[PDB]
Amino acid sequence: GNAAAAKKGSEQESVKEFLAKAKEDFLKKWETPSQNTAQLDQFDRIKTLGTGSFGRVMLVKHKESGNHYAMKILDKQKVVKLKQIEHTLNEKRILQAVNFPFLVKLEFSFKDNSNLYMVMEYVAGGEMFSHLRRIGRFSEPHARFYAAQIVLTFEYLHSLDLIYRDLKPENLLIDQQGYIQVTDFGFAKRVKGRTWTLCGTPEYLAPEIILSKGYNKAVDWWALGVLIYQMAAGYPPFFADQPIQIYEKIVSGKVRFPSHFSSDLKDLLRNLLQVDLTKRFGNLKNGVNDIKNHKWFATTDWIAIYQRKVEAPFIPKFKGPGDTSNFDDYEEEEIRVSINEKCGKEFTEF
Repeated sequence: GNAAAAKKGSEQESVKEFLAKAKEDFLKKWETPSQNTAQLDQFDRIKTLGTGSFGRVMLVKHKESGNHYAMKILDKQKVVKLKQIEHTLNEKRILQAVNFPFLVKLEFSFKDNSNLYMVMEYVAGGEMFSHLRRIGRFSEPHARFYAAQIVLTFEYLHSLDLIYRDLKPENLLIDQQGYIQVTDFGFAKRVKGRTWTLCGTPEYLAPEIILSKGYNKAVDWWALGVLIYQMAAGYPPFFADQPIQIYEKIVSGKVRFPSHFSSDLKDLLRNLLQVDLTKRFGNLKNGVNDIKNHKWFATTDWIAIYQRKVEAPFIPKFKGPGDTSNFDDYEEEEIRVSINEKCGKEFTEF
């Protein structure tokens, strides 16, 4: 009212301060992305941490610093064959301009005649789609713990005019501290106003997207609704063996809530899974505050969550031992870059 109100105002003003600077740091790196901020001979190739149809992820150690990083290698030719050029260039650009705790960290970036390299911060943990399948279902307090980090992440990402059209368990990963870290921005897009492209997994598409009349940031909030639901239920709200059918369920908008769902959870979800974006929480007059201040989040210490000072509902197993059972079988071939540039034109911006 006096000191009490002034307390909030100051806190609010500092947040306004945090996003303001963050927005500036981002804009800089965004219209003038860093390039070839490292070289291949600066790293010590330890071992293969896995592969893909694009290239392979390799564990490496910086010769000067001693730090380890996850270096994913991408064969430009394969990337082009698979038609992931735009996707890849986009993700690398967002990743080098972005910066937030629950967002994956790109440490270095470069490319040569043969590949595109992304030296990622070494993270140790599993996927969140695997743990959900394992645990089966999360308790409301646990689901809240995650949803809370997601909320902050979109608050950040939204303040940047970025729309993450790809929320889903597969894109989320739990780290060694038990906190979330979003990994995948190929679909993300910087846009003020609305955009029309249809992308993202079916069970997560907001009504407006499938309705093809354009859509804005509000779809991530609807997606937060789908995630939360899936965590607390064990399965997604809208499902069908064929996409078209899932669309019908989404656009219709008739959800079925598990009976173990607390009233608050049922209430929050009703306002997040709002078919009418104009009445959807997060896309209203109080923005993210309608979400943060909801009853279901009443016990959430946003600042603490942000600072990872809340105890994770559990920490991933991989530290302490394993007995060979933790890992096994991977391709151990050498890296051979050409003497002739490949797909030089397509990846000029990288």
